Amino acid sequence: ESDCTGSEPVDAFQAFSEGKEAYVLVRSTDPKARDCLKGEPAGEKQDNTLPVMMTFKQGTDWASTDWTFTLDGAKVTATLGQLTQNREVVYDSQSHHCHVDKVEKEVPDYEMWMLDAGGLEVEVECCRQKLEELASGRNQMYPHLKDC
Amino acid sequence: EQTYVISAPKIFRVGASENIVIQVYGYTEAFDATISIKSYPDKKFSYSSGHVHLSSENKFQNSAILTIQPKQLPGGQNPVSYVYLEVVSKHFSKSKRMPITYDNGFLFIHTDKPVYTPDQSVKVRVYSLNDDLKPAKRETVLTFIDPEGSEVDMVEEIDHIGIISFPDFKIPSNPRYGMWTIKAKYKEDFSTTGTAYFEVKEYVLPHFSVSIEPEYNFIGYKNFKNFEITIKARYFYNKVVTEADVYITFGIREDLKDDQKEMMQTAMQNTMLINGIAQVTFDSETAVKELSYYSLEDLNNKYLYIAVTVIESTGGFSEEAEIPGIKYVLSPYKLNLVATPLFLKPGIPYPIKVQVKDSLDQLVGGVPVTLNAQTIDVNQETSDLDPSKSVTRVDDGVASFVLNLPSGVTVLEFNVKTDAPDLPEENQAREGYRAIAYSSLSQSYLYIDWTDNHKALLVGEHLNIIVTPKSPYIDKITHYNYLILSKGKIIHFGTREKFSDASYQSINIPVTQNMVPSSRLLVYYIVTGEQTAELVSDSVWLNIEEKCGNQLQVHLSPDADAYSPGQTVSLNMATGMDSWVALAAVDSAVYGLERVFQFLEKSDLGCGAGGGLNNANVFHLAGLTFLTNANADDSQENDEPCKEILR
Amino acid sequence: LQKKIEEIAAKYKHSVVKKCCYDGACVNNDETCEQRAARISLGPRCIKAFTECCVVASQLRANISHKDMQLGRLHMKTLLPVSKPEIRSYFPESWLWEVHLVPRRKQLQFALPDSLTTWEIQGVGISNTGICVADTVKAKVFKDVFLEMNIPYSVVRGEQIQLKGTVYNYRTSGMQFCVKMSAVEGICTSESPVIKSSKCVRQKVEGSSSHLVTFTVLPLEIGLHNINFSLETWFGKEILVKTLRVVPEGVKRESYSGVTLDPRGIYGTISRRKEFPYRIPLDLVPKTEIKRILSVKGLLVGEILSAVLSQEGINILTHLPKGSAEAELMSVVPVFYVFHYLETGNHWNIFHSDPLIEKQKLKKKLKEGMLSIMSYRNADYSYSVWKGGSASTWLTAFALRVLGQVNKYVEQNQNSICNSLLWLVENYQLDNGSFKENSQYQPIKLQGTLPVEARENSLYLTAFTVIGIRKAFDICPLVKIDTALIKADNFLLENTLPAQSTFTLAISAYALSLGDKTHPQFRSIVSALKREALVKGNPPIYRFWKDNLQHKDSSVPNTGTARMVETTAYALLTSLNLKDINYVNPVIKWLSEEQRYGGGFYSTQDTINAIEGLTEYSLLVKQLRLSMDIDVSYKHKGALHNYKMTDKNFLGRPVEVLLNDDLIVSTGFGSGLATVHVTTVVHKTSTSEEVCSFYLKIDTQDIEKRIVACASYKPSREESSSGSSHAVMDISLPTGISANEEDLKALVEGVDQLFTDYQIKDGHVILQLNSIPSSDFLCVRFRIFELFEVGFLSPATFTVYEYHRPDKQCTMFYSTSNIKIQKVCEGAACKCVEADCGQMQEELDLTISAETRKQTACKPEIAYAYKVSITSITVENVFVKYKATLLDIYKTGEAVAEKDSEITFIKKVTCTNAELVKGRQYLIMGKEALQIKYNFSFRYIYPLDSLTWIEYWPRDTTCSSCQAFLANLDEFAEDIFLNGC
Amino acid sequence: DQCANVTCRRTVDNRGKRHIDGCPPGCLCVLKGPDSKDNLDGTCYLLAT
Ligand SMILES: *[C@@H]1O[C@H](CO)[C@@H](O[C@@H]2O[C@H](CO)[C@@H](O)[C@H](O)[C@H]2NC(C)=O)[C@H](O)[C@H]1NC(C)=O
Repeated sequence: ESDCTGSEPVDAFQAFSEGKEAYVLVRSTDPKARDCLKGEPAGEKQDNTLPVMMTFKQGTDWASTDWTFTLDGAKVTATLGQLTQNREVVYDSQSHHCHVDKVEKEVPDYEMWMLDAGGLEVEVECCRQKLEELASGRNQMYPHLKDC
Repeated sequence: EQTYVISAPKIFRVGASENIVIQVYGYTEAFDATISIKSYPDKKFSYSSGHVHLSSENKFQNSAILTIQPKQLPGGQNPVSYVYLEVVSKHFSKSKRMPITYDNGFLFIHTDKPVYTPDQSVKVRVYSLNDDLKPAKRETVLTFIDPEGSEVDMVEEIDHIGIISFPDFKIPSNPRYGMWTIKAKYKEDFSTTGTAYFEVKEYVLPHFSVSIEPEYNFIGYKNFKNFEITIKARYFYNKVVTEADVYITFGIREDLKDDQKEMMQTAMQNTMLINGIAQVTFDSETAVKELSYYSLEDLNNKYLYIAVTVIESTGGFSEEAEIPGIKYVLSPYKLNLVATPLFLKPGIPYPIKVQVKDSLDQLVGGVPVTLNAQTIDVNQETSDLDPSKSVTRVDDGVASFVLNLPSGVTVLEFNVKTDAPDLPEENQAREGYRAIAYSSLSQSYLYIDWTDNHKALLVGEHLNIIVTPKSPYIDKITHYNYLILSKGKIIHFGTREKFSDASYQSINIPVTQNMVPSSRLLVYYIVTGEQTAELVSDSVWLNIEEKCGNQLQVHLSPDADAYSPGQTVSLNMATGMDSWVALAAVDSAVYGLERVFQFLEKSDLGCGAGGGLNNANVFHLAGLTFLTNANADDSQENDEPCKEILR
Repeated sequence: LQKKIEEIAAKYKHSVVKKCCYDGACVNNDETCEQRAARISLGPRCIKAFTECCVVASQLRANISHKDMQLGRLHMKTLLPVSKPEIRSYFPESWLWEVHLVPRRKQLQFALPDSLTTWEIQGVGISNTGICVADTVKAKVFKDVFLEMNIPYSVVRGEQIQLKGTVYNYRTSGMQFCVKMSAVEGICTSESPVIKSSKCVRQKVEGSSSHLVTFTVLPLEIGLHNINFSLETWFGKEILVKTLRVVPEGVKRESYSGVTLDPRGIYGTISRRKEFPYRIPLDLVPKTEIKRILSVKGLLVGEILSAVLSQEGINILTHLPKGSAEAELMSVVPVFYVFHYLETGNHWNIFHSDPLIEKQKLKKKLKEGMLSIMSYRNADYSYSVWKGGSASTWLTAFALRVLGQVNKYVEQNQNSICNSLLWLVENYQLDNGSFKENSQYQPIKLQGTLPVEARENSLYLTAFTVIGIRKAFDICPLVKIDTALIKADNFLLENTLPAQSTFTLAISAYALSLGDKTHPQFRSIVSALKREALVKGNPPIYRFWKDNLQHKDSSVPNTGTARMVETTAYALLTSLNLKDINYVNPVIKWLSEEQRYGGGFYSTQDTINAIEGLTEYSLLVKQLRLSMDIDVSYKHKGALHNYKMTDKNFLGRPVEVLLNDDLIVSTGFGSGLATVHVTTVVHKTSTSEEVCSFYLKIDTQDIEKRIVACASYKPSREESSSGSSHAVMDISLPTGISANEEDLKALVEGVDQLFTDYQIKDGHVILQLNSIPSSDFLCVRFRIFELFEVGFLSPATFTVYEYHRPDKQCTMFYSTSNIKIQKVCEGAACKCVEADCGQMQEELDLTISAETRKQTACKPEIAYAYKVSITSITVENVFVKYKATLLDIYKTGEAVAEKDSEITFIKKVTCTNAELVKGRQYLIMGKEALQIKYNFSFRYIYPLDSLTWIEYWPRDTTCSSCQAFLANLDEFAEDIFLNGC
Repeated sequence: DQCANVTCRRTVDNRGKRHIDGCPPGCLCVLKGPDSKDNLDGTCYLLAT
């Protein structure tokens, strides 16, 4: 119900709650999506870059890797050491409770992130509709349902 | 001339085994009689009945025990109030309307302590006896009423042995403070109630201890101008309070039950507590010139309330104390008659035994007593008797008098006073009394008395009673008849041969355990001839030692004036027969209580020391109704039991 | 002067309103008569009587004498008051209350209780021969010479306490004696053990008196420590066993973590493992252990089951004080819901013993709880929030709810319930169907302007009263109160939307859910409530509600509050009444994990409604078989333990987690649904990083010492200036400080009361209040006195908070002693203060032999050891923090710190010989450290205790002979890292 | 209408039982005052179905 049009134009920093909140991966078309993937700010906003700590679980072992995000409007160039990853937030809920990322590769994957603290259910459902539209029938992974 | 006398309790008690006596006279041939309790007024239903045989072997006297079963009575809207007592035989058939009560037995509520503080647990059990003083074994309902009149808990329990243990009542952490009431009742059949009280008070930590010690427990004429009061105070670490400020307010109080009091803002004297002790003197006369009163003739039996506030000087802390009331006493003595019915028998010396007690209701000895009397005969001619004087026997407290009055006297207005060598005339004890002559149309009177009553009758001894009748038709009386009652039941009855070679004759009565703690004796003879048979009767009240049927005794081994904490000790219980025993161990300081033998003889339907205005009144004041073909003229509306008169 | 008061008393001797004159004349040197009468509510006549007697009493008290004042207190204090039942002495519980079959003779032996009491033994025989009251026999248990000691409730570590006692001699003759103290390890005494318990110094007690006893001690270790006291006399020797409770410094703070175990994923996603990480909080008091308890219970209702069935206590809301009738009802809430579960689901076989006896016990405890509220009931069957206060519509409704639910298992007095319901509907229901409150009790603070706040509060009260009436209607089904229910239901239907808060929307939705569930407007309200739902996960693992509306506040809370749990509970119960089973599972999971060890939640209302939600859900769904192998183990440490949970036992006792490692609770393939709660208790030195919803200030003054504690409410966003709701002012008293209870009584007992209830519990003065103002400060003022002497007095805390919103709070430290300075401790009488803290080395001491500096460093006990330079000094509460720079690292046993990184040191402020100067270098070697996560990086803090070797280290070489000093210093510094001992 | 305004009453027969009357059928008696007094008076309330 309602209209799912929210946050126009899409700003990544706004979609990340200006680096004040942590977000969890709830849907992803990536078959290798890390279980219980959570991203939380690891530092202050210096220039266009921003430190982001990524926690996830392999088997029964919790792991954390440090990353740096380079934000340019809606685009995000994430990197750790030599590994680089290009993303673009293609949708952001009206209250910045959830957003839909598009990761670039030969077969571009689509992801849905939401506040670890929780989000307004109607907006969470709107992000879910956007992700189902972008995925267009592809198999979805649910990284948060992995006994986190 | 042939007569019959049926004796029953004044009132029938539902569920009680009521003993009905039948005594017939003039019959030489044996015959049977049916005594019956039936429904009123139709006699359609028979609550119970019994057959009694009357013969020479039987001396033509017999007894039958009837019982009104509770289940045989309807319930609720139109409950039974009356039943019919009926006697039927070959010779006669007579009935009478008898009232019934649904009060049967006794319910004693026993709580471990009388005062509780929050979070404490009240231990409570009920002792339940039936009308015959035996374990009732009836299921019992307890109700708890808080100081605001609310029924806040109810619990019922069945009774197996006569001792009913209830679960403990937990006092709430923040309860309604004040006077709580416990009400016991039976779940079925009966209207018996029991009642107990216990207070719930808020604990407040005291700073020090304050004690008030008056000069005496009573205020007489000697201390009406000065009454010494000593106020002490000490810290709870066993040291005397060095300096403090003492404020004392005085009031006049009507009775100790009512918390109302009239203060006296004139005697608010203030003093200093030094080294633990302070003292003041209260001028009663001067202070009671306020609030009217003025004289010592007033204030009598009223109380002096004392309030003291002590303010310790170092820490400024304050603690209060009070004496609830000191009774003002106008006379050191109180007078009361003992074993002297207020009824005259024309021709018989009339005895008066006065008794002197102090402010503690203790028999005072060596107290001279002066007796005055006015007499009124049938001609209304008043006569002032010559005063007599006795001295109180110090062995029994008794001061005895014997009075010889003219045969024509009808009313005796006698007054007794104390004659103490150190008391003013106001401070003497005085009591007035009126005695009316027994009325008989044949000038026929009976007077009984048993040697004498000191000491009290001990179970196992013997009661040597003297039976003196005064009448014409004397030497034609065949026999004497007697009924012995105790605790509202006719326990004995019979007949003794009259010796033609004396005026009086001793009837011997073995005093038994059935007669504890009190009994009543009714003796009567039948005047016969022409006109109509007449019953000439008299009765006496027998005070008997309070002796248990199954005596209980508890002892502590080892016996010592004081014990040490945690000491292992043995308690030895000994009873005459196999008996249940309910034990309790309470901190005596809670008492700063119950007596069963006195509350038990409320079932005695008799009143006074015996006697009566006529035969019917003699039977009535002894707690008896009777059925007779002889004259039965009684007073008006005489259906309820007598009420003990107060003065 | 006497006549000027005789007229007053005579004027109000028989006035109906007489006390208002009385407590008007009471002394109040802090407020004028008009300020005191401004709080009077009992009506207009009382204000004028109060004002008159207040003004006249104040005029007469000018230049009075103590005798005149006291005589005036005599005139007033007698004619106007009535009486109050109270007692100054305690009477111990009676004993031997038993019945025996006595076969003519029976002896029974026992032990007399430990008490000084004149006991009275009474026997009553019952037999077929009647009743026999035996002669009462006396038994006086008495001790003529005995010692007693007064040990305080708690003592803060480091405080020097004077323990006072008394020896009593009731003999008429004086005697010699000596008391000695038993030295325990943690308790530091100035003298030393001889052979090992103190010394016997012979004194004499005079006959029939007492003698004082004093022992000064200084606790160095936290916890309960046994101390014995021996009294010796020429006639014997007595030992008095005692216990001293030593408490840490700072504030206690308690956090909670919850996890639900669903191994087969019946109610949601599978949940077999969970890791509770060990994280050291920021301002943790040094050398204090982080305590944390682990509770694993069998069902969703398992925590409440364990709370009720285990009789070691227990209140599920111990952090909230007693006093209000609400507390007395909440005392019966858990027992009721346990009974409701056991009876409705027929689960009495859980008991291994006789279930009938257990049902008996719970029924009795339910009744016992039920009498507790009788005190708060008035003659007209209304209920008052505060004993003796005015009747409250709100509390009467709540009592009707709890009683109405309990009536199912313990039948209630129908006539009483009828009178209470009718008191509600006949007097305090308006024409529009709403209910109005009679008293000034404000249970909740709502947003909006004064008119909007009025609408909101009216809606809330109407829904609350409706819930109560519905819950108790079957006891007294009158047409009159059903009509009342219709009118109120209509008010709710027309006035709920548009909503002003998710809270009132939820409670209105639940109240209407108790009636006709087919009305269209009710369905609209339920839809609006669903629209506000928050979810964690997609598909959602959790579903909960925030009490603020989305269009007013879009931020999502990070931790739960009482309003959050209460809104979620109302919504859950509304959904259960609609049989909406697909929607509640994530809600049930959220409420279950928000629960707390003990069964309760944040405040009272959220607790009762959440317990009802969990219980009703547990009875509505199929009871699964319970069978798990639950293993709790540390990650990098040994396995703690494991237990097999079945329906036989699943309320197992908790277990304390001592080791400083991360915890792991795991289970294999199982059947059932268990709950795992962890309560972390820490002690913190500061409160600055906490949100304060009250301005606080507190001081001690000298009077012509008195505590003055003031608070003022900080309204939230869109909240009016009307002030807070039901509030609590909890003032911890310092060790050995005692409060004047008369001053507190005088502040609540009168018609001009400033506070509505007071109590003194465990060293705390707890006052309660209808409302704390926003416009101005409100101050409690009460005198204090020193009970026993205390040195190095640790500060105490002053906390005020909303009773129904404990999250709206403010905690502040204060001390009753001004005492500074702390320059030095002078020689001996000193080893106890300087016992457990570091001693600085002698400055430029050349006798330290370089090998003793290395052997001390290479000690396996010494964890870290390196050379630093101090940058800043700071004094925080009871401790001193030194900011230093890490120069050269010489040893690292445990975690590592970076070179030239910032390192913090901490020493107890009460330590002088470790005085460090800013800017100077020092060699510091010691044990242990604290690893904190500040901002986004690590930080290490090192305590300065005993066996911490510190030495001043100049950088240059112009220290005359200390040139050689630095030579050997640099000798050790060179040898340590080239060897690796 | 019926039990609109008729007083009701609670009383004690000679057996100790409590009985209520004054109340027409299909209604309930509501009694004011301390529940421990045997003699109480109140009014009738119409009761429902
Ligand atoms: C304090 O007194 C208690 C009681 O005497 C002591 O406890 C006893 O200690 C002895 C050994 O010293 C044990 O054999 C007993 O079993 C203990 N009894 C109990 C009930 O625990 C205690 O040791 C004393 N404490 C000190 C510090 O002296």
